[PDB]
Amino acid sequence: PQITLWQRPIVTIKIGGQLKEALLNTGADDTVLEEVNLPGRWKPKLIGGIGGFVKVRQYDQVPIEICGHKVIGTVLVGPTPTNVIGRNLMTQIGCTLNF
Amino acid sequence: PQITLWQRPIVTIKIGGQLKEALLNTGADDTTLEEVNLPGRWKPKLIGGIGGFVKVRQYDQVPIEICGHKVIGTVLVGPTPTNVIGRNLMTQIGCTLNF
Amino acid sequence: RVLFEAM
Repeated sequence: PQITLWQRPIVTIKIGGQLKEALLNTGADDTVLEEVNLPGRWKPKLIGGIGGFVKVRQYDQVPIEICGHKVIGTVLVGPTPTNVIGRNLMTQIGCTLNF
Repeated sequence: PQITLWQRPIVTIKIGGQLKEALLNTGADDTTLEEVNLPGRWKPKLIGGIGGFVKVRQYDQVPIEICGHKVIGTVLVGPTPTNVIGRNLMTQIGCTLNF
Repeated sequence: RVLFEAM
């Protein structure tokens, strides 16, 4: 699709067998989702860093469907004010900025 | 334009008579820049909100050149870890997400 | 990084 930016670019994703809403966020390096239970192995990752760090679980090569596109990428799972699709998954879906 | 997302989408802008670098950030509602001196009237705005609010100066209808596109929009001036072009100005330059 | 918004 072509998504204009007059509203926040929130899209439906399918992950860990659930439908969720997440923000397409070109200002975010990584994808962070809360309230999802992913199978298999993970390692802790420290993110944020201003005021302190937040510890999340990093899952690699996660199958995720973003707005219809089935892709694979790293998903960080942990508390987040809003679910965020970062650049790491936007590259996978072939998402570009255009003007 | 077409900007891919393998790296952070940092672009050159011209504002207040200076050349600056800023991040095209679809996750940001507003545009926040630091270390620019803008002429004329402003009003304080409280932004952020997690852990406290940050007070910035809101300047309306600021002429700004973003990647060669001369546009007009609100610029918040205040300290920010990265200069951020938010959706408010991305709409002005006609910037969309595409996949 | 990771940047969003909110007035």
